[PDB]
Amino acid sequence: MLKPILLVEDDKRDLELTLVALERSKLSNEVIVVRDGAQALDYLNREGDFRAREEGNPAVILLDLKLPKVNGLEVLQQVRSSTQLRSIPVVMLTSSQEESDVVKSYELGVNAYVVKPVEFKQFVAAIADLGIFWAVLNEPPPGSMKAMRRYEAKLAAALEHHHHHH
Amino acid sequence: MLKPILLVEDDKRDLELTLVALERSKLSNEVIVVRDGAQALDYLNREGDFRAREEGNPAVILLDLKLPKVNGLEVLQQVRSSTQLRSIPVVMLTSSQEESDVVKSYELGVNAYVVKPVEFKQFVAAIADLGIFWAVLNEPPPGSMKAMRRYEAKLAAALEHHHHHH
Ligand SMILES: C[As](C)(=O)[O-]
Ligand SMILES: C[As](C)(=O)[O-]
Ligand SMILES: [Mg+2]
Ligand SMILES: [Mg+2]
Ligand SMILES: [Zn+2]
Ligand SMILES: [Zn+2]
Ligand SMILES: [Zn+2]
Ligand SMILES: [Zn+2]
Ligand SMILES: [Zn+2]
Ligand SMILES: [Zn+2]
Repeated sequence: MLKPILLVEDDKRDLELTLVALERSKLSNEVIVVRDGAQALDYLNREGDFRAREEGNPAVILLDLKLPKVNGLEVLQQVRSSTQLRSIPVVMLTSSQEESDVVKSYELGVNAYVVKPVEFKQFVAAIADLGIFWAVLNEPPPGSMKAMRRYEAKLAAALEHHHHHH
Repeated sequence: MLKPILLVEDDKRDLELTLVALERSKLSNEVIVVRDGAQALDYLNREGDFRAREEGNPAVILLDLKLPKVNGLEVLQQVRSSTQLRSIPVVMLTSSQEESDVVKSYELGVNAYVVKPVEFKQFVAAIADLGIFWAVLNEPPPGSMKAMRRYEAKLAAALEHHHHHH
């Protein structure tokens, strides 16, 4: 029932901050992390590594502009040009308020902005800015928890350090 | 999957403000309204008008202290004394900050407070104060929408006026 959140972010230090903000916020849609724009487009179009996934758009895309191989703006344009994808809400993760302002000038109907580094308060404020629907839960869905934990571990192994213990 | 929110509130003018804040916030758990503490306890215990309802606790109780017949504090004590009910998060709707402070002194583990009149911003801040889990949705669940619309209509017919049109 709950659709995933697609987090598109290469820089592993930034990924850490964004996932921690997500964990802290208790936002419970399953996170799916891809690390460049080619992988994001594969996820969204169900190709590549994602060829076998269930049909359906993510609830939200958290889209870093800084992506190797295929830039974040190319992902955003292909999303908004697609009749299938164009309805997906997007939070752009930018480097400065000036960058957010420039992106607004492209008129790609970006729904919200977070200026990096991502912190919990600004992050939740961006999600609130989307003006989409939401619901409270007593229990997180177990697949969501498993996914966050799995990424925390992969990211820890890759960065060769951890910040907390569960 | 999503559990309802139980709104316990007699005064019809206050009910209007609380439902509008809920509608505006796009919080999408189904609302269930009861108008005094006797009805609230019947809902929670599946008795009375609610004898046939599905098993399960509401996600949140929005509990007005001012209730005819059975007071809101008696509902809160019976909830916290019950091994079945005591885990339910409660937002108390109070008349002043002094009232919130007094209620905190009872040590009934009240999770959040809204000082009436309820407005959208303070309302969402109270829900955030609960520190519970939540999820975003593109579509509200249709049963939720039907329920809000149904109450708006009953409340309009009872107050003999409306404030907006859908
Ligand atoms: C040494 As330890 C608390 O990271 O298992
Ligand atoms: C007169 As009318 C806009 O309440 O149907
Ligand atoms: Mg980047
Ligand atoms: Mg009252
Ligand atoms: Zn350690
Ligand atoms: Zn680190
Ligand atoms: Zn963690
Ligand atoms: Zn009218
Ligand atoms: Zn009115
Ligand atoms: Zn309405």
